[PDB]
Amino acid sequence: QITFSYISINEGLSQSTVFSIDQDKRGNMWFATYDGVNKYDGYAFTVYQHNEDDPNSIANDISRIVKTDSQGRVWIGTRDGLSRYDEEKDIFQNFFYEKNGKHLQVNGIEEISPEQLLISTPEGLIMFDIKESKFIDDSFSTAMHKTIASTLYRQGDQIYIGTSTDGLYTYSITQKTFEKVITKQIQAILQQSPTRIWVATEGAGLFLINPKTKEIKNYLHSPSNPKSISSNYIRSLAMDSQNRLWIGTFNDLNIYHEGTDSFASYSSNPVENGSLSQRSVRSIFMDSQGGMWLGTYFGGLNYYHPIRNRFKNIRNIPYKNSLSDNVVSCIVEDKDKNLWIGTNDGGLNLYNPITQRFTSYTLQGIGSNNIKAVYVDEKKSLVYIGTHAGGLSILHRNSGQVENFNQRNSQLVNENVYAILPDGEGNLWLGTLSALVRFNPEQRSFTTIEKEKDGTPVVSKQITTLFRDSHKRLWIGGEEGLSVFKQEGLDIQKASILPVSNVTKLFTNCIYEASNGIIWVGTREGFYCFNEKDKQIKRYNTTNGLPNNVVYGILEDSFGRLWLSTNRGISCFNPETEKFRNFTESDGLQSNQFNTASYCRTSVGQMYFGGINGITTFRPELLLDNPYTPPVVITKLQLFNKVVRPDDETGILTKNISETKSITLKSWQTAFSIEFVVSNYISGQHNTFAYKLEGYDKEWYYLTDSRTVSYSNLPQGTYQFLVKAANSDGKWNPIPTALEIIVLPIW
Amino acid sequence: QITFSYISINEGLSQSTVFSIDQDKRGNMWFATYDGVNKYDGYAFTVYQHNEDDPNSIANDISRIVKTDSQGRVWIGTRDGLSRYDEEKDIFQNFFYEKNGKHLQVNGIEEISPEQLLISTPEGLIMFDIKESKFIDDSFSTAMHKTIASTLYRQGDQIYIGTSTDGLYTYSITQKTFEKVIPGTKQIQAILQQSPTRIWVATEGAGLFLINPKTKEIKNYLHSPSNPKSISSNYIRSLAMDSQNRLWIGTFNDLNIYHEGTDSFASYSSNPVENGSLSQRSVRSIFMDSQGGMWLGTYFGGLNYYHPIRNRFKNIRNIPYKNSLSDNVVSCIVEDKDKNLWIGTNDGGLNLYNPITQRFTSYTLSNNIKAVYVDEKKSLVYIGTHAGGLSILHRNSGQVENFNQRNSQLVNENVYAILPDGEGNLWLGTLSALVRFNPEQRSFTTIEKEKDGTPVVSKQITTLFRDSHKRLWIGGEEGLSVFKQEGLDIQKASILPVSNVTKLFTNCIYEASNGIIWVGTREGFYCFNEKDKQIKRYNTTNGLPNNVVYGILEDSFGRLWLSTNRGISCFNPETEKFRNFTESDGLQSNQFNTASYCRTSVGQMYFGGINGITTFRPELLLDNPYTPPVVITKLQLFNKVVRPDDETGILTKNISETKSITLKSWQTAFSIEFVVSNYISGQHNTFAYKLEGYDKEWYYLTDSRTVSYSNLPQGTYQFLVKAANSDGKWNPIPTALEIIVLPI
Repeated sequence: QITFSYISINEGLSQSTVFSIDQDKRGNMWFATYDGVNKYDGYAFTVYQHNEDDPNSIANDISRIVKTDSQGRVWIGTRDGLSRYDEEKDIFQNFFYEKNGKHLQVNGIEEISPEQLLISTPEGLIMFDIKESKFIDDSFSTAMHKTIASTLYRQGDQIYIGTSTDGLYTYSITQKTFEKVITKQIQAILQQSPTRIWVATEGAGLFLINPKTKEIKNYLHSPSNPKSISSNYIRSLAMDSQNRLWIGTFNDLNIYHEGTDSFASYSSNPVENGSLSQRSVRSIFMDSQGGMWLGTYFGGLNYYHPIRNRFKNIRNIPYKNSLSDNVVSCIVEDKDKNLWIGTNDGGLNLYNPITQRFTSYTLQGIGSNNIKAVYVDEKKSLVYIGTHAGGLSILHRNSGQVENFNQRNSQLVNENVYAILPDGEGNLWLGTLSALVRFNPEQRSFTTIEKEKDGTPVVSKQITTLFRDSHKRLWIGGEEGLSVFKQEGLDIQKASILPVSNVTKLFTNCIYEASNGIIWVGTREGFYCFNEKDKQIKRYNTTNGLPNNVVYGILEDSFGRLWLSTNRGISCFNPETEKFRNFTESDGLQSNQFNTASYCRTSVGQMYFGGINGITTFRPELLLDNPYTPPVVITKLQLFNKVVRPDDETGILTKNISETKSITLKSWQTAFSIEFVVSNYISGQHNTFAYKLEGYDKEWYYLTDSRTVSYSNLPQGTYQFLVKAANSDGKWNPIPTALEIIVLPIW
Repeated sequence: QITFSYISINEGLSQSTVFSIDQDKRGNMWFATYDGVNKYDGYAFTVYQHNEDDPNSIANDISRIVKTDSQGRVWIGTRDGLSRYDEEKDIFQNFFYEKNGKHLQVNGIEEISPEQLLISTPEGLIMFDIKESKFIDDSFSTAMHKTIASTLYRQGDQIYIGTSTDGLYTYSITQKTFEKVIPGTKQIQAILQQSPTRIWVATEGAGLFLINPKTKEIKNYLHSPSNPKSISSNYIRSLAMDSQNRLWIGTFNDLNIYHEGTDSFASYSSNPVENGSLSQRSVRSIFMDSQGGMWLGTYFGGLNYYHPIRNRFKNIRNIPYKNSLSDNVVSCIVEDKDKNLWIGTNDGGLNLYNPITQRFTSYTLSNNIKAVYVDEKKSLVYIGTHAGGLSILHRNSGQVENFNQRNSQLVNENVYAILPDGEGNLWLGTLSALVRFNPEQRSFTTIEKEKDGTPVVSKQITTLFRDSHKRLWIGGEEGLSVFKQEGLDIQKASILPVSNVTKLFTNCIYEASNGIIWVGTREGFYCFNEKDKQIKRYNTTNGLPNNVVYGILEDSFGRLWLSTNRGISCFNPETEKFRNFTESDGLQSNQFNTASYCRTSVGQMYFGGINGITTFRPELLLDNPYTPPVVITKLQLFNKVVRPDDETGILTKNISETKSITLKSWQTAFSIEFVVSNYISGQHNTFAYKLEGYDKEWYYLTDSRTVSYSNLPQGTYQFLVKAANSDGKWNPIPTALEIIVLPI
């Protein structure tokens, strides 16, 4: 159930290789790449590169490791040494360790104490005393000092030290002992519990140690077994927020499953959307929200969060067993809990949701590939298929053979069958584009219905939809409107049970009878309910909160809420409060554009809605909203359209705007602008900002497409610029970020 | 040479089906969809939809035609009739035609005269009097009036009229003669005149017809399953000429472009695995904009967009299960003496591109190729890999020799560079040493000392280069050295002055045609003039887009082309002008790759990166010549949008049409949004603006399009704004809005 969004070169990442990931106290992500150190806030990258002129720039562009210490300070190991990010002045301090006239590279950083770091270089281990900004190389024992460490990892009073050739070691921070814990290079170390430490090796697979018993288990690759790890070359490990171990290999991501003692694989396939961007996973990190970030070598970052996977999409996968075409029409569940899915170009798909197996039925053979209706005759093991420009096909499910009926080999008046409903007497009603037709399977005959029982002509309208209500009445809908009929034997007879209303003439897409007996009709001009008790009708459209007036399908969840598909996503409607909660493509839907007849609710409550880009599925009742509402950070101040920097000529900032509580503007400093941001990775860039310059603005104002506000020629006084943010599920951070602005008088 | 950009739901298009495309005099594109009329200005969509509460809203969301007339007024045909976009009041007027109780649909619109439209409905042809705002159904001949038109196309005095069953008619506006042009039956979907002796007619099932109405003779092009150079389908929905006199043909299953001479059709198809292919099989509409940009509207895939200038850079990438580069992460590219390209990759092995057959073929072999050298005499390709040693591909047999630490004398199995020594052997640049490989003896000799006895320190080697004086240049992580060869011995040539560039991490070396040597590093690049022993350094502070310079090629004009981590730069060493290009201009990516550059002997350039190879001839590159005027799209006051004839009293006409506004004393805080509609450059434009009479100077914007002003002094001002295209060309005539700020 695991799919990824992508953050890489096109989104602003400096270079495609991410060696190491961490996060600071403001929620920014930090990415150590092979060309610059990247700071990322969910909207924009700040790339830190070396400049021979600026000694305050990062020492080298080749970064190897980023580490946040326990006080939220960000440290970088580069080719040239150790760098501290100065969040106050938004620059770097660079520190250098010379041995034999060369500056050593810093491959690792761990916290010995709050003001002491453990540093690893290619030529040994040393210490950085932070209070003094100095390297100390004589503090550890000879054996420890000389150790070439490939990875470093702290748990409590211990720091585990992986070597390249000499196995695993532990240093007690308190006791200062250095002892071998238990030949191939140790790439990553993780403690999951006090009875389980995980060790990832360069070619010897994944090890699990119990440091209490001192007993070990090794998991190696087996090609004969598809639930073993993907490779013995394992580079990174991280726990997620649901107690699952994520294993980054040279070839695939592996997630360890506790129950079976087995492994799930996840692979890079360029053609498969939401798959890993690249097969080789170099870095894995869990952010403060529980989002997982997987760094590859040539494919940037891949992001995952379970909340972002509450809507699951089923789509074509070229050259794999998958949905045959992404433009989907009807979806009908059979008695075996399989799904029969119509497509516009791909034929009929049979889908086993447990197995994930697809089968298709297509032309040359069902006689068209553009499917509009499906009815499953369960007694006779037949599937009846209605197509556009093709007619009626009968799939015999045992043999696989298909009977085709059209205008050239049968008495069927119109080959455009959009609806199929059994009539109750052993026959089927076909909704065609020019008539209602009875198909008798015993006689293989087609009969067009021209008269009612009383001889009232049925005017040749186009039938898009047929529906059978609990009272056994036939609802015939199309573009020309809606009409309801009673059946007297093989005749039909108008049932005058609707009032006189304009809703009878509306373009009609779908009809649905709710559990409480209410009938709901989807149209191009919103949707409406009809209660037969009082014959009252109430219509709802975009002015009532529906996101778009084209309603293709209506399904009902277990709370009696209606779920509606439209040209702008899916809406959840509560008929009792008459409130809407709307979702869009940015929330995970297949597209904003959904499609005709493309809706199904399984016997068990799973909901399926199809569109132009495949099918979205979810369980309405299990849906969760993003609970995270992080603070807004102010990211940029400008005076007269020039960026304002700490300690520059304006005299306005002595710190980065992000760390600033108050700015004072002199009389001539009259026009300025403020850029802000929120770092909510579950929501991405779909947050809503509210702002108000208290003392000037008369009310709050909203922003969704921009993150910048400009003011000009404010009168003298103190103002407080305030800004909050709502996540993509409309939940507000209730506590605003504030920046005081003192506008000085002339005198 | 044809690929598309996409404009659909994700970009703001209301619904995926575009029936009809047009453009107004402001440069906005218009699109009739199956749910809303759509106006698009290059940066944002305005969607116009039906509101039963607003009678100034469009009459129906189901729209079918959009037509801009001779005076730039936009008309819409919808399910409920004819609508006019009122550009002055930013609203719609809706008009209706009743027959037998139903309101009739408008399927076609055409201009008879500046105030008279030809309207086509399912039940016949009628006229719309623009002056009177009224339909006139009694002014055509019966024959014309009762005709069911499927398409309408004006050329000069004539309005051609395709029918559903009865062929192509022609109506003369002066004569008022309606007569059959040529005496199929299948419906005529589109008409198009290429010359006065060439009318093209698309049909629903009878294929494509070419008529010569002066000789009254026809030719029928049909679909042949055997011949792929025949027309792609017999169901043709849309026709349009581009600016290079080519006919574009929209069918049910593909785009076809007629090739005049060869009398045949190149097909372009929808392939989800292929970057830049048509978004969807069925092309329903085609329209050329005033720039020559071609817009293709599909049924389920929105719009596809093409302009030759947006294909000035060609991208060679892997296509699954079609013949192509086998892997997108590319390393070195090398031309051989038969003009083939050998292309190393990270995972996909060694690719051979044979520009004679235009085919790729690939060879498997640790897999990551860092160096390639071709010995034409013996038909061998020598391959150096990270981790895998030296391999030899024997071309005659397909057999591959491998030399590594287990089966050979090779010290270091990391071979990053290969170059002949001039004596029959190869130099190998490896991560620890310079090694000589002797193919006859299959021996590897580490070179650890000079003829002097002086140690050769050179380590972590990335690149070997032979200059025109036959000297060997050795570059790597630790720096750069130069050596003179004396038989089998090497000897240091102290020709470089005392400089920190000696110790730079070095990527490439190239000797320009004028003999100056150019070196690419990780701290920019530099040149070396040996005459003067002078070195000049350049980096980002001088205009270089990024400091990692992977490779340097030279065009016919002596300009250098540099590949980096942020695109490619054209650098003129005479003036020191950098001209930079990025992914947004069509490049494979901003990130290019090590060793991965090659200029063919005919002048073609190739640069490789993480997403394929970008190729182009500098000499045939063209810049965007179009610099449209900026249009002012939105005036806001206290963050509420002002509209024509509202409570504020500021605007009687759309802000787009307004030459002057007047602000009263309490109306003190307002903002101005603008746009430029330059479809070649997309959203990569630069705005310059100045409120003349208030602003200290001109200000520039590249990521926003709005300016705010507040508490301006009593007075009269001119807000001026102009725009530059992606390629830096400015419109010199700014757009002006007068603002009069009243006193208290």
